[PDB]
Amino acid sequence: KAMAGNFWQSSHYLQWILDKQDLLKERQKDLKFLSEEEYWKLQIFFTNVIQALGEHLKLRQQVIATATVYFKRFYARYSLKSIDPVLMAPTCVFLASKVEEFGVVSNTRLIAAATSVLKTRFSYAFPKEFPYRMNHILECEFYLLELMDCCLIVYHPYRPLLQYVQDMGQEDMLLPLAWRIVNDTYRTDLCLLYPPFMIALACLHVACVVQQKDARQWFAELSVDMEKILEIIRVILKLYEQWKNFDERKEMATILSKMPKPKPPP
Amino acid sequence: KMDYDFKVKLSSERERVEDLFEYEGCKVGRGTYGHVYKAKRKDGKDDKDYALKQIEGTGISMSACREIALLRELKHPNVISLQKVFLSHADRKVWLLFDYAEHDLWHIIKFHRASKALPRGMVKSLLYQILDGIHYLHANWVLHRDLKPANILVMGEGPERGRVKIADMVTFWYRAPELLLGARHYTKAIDIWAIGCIFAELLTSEPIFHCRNPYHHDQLDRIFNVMGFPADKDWEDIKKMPEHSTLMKDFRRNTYTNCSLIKYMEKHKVKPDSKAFHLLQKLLTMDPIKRITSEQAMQDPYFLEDPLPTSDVFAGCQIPYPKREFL
Ligand SMILES: Cc1ccc(-n2nc(C(C)(C)C)cc2NC(=O)NCCN2CCOCC2)cc1
Repeated sequence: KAMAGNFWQSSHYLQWILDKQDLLKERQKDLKFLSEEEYWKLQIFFTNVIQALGEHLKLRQQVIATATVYFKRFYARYSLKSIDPVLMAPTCVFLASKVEEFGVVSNTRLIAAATSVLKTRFSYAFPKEFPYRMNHILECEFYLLELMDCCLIVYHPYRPLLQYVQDMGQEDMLLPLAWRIVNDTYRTDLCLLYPPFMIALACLHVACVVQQKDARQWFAELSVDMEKILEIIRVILKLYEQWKNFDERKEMATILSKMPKPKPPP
Repeated sequence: KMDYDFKVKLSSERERVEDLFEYEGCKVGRGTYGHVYKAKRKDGKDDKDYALKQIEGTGISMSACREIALLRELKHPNVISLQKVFLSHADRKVWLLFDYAEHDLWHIIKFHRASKALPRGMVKSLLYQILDGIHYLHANWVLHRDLKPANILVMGEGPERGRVKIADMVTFWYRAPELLLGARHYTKAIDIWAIGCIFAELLTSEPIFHCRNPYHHDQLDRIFNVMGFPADKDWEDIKKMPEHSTLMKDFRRNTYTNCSLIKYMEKHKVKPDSKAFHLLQKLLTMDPIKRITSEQAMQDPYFLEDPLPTSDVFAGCQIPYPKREFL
């Protein structure tokens, strides 16, 4: 609720809506070691890992989204070699949990959750046990906070979506699927490239197409750059095609080996 | 397992607070928050004083995480501004840089209180800028939760001469009666009551509800001594307060029969038919849902009456209040 209607003055908008060409140029560092296809498959993988961690810790979906953005922001500018994403993922959940005012997740509870989730739900990728201890998290939290420039408050599409479907009066029919499609967009770069309300409208449009609801009169009445929504929709449609062709469980061990590992000191 | 080149590159580039700023033995305040220092840039491309806060504890605390999160988004001339955040990796201490406020209402009032044994252009200006700062926060669903003179800073000599700056660092003098009757949650109304108490203190130089589990008997007794015991008609949902039966056990309306805010403010030489009093009464309403909002308060005709409020609270005069002593 805090800072609800401040997006156009917020640090999210002014600093963390990035240019796509700036983003891809920084990614060319990692693309020496990985394919474009393989880098996207890492994003999807670590999106699932962060989701799994938040579920294990009984955290709310907005806390999970914030953590996913922190993760995305870090590696948007920095290499996969710089800090291990296995360390960064639970660190992002730990930092987000404080910001969103649920509480300081206990040291034991975090490290057990990180151990348990990878052992249970990601043993196909990670054969060895979760090696990091709580001192590694607390160090990583300092690096994460620094790079984000202390920008902790993050706006998500779940609020504007809710407002849009209430305006339609189609909450029961459309909200479940549309909300579900908002979750999927965190697999993509969309949240670094567009304001949350624009993503929300794109998700709502796909939910309408899927359930064969007509809303052209509703959509035409909005005062938004409609061509920019068709960009977001095209990303959402392309996403579900990659999903189909991507077998996470058969591929990710080999992709994770192709990641550039960190240089230890001399 | 962290990359060495990445580690040394950041460590090289990372601005350290000890290198950038001179603050050795300039400790302006200690408290729950931590330690605050009056600082100056060593590499002298700046000669303004800066307030420099080292946070109590180690690491990114829960308290520390909220302060950083909120202040990093907030921007308004009557709310304190965060300039920079230093993360000191060695000791894991967090430093927060703010602009330096020379004065505050705790010292300003105490100075006038000492002068017995407060200009009304200044009072109106003070109140207006407080209401402007809170309206900004309340609009963004940010509550203060602990408004009092010491948290109302005022800038000294410089380009922001005499501008109020709302800040946030065991007395129940500015706490609203619903909290004393065990209200579960903080509210915008709770902030407005505290502003009413401050405005009463600015006019009289005396804390209107001076005194000394959620329940506090003697603090309630003081409120009723000044305000009078509230009628059922005045505050209907008082019955729904968790400590209502305890109130009825300990207190009797009859005790406070000759008591009113009118009668109190007459004793401290403030006319009850002035625009200043009628606004004060609207701020100091017992029922939280009968208090005017900060936006409504700014729209009061009190601020159209002569003298008009000014950006410089001091109105271009020489400032008689002494600078901050070091600790
Ligand atoms: C845990 C936590 C603590 C404080 C804040 N906070 N909140 C505010 C609002 C937005 C309410 C005006 C200001 C501050 N912190 C300071 O002003 N700091 C400047 C230092 N000053 C304060 C006044 O006393 C002297 C030092 C938030 C979260």
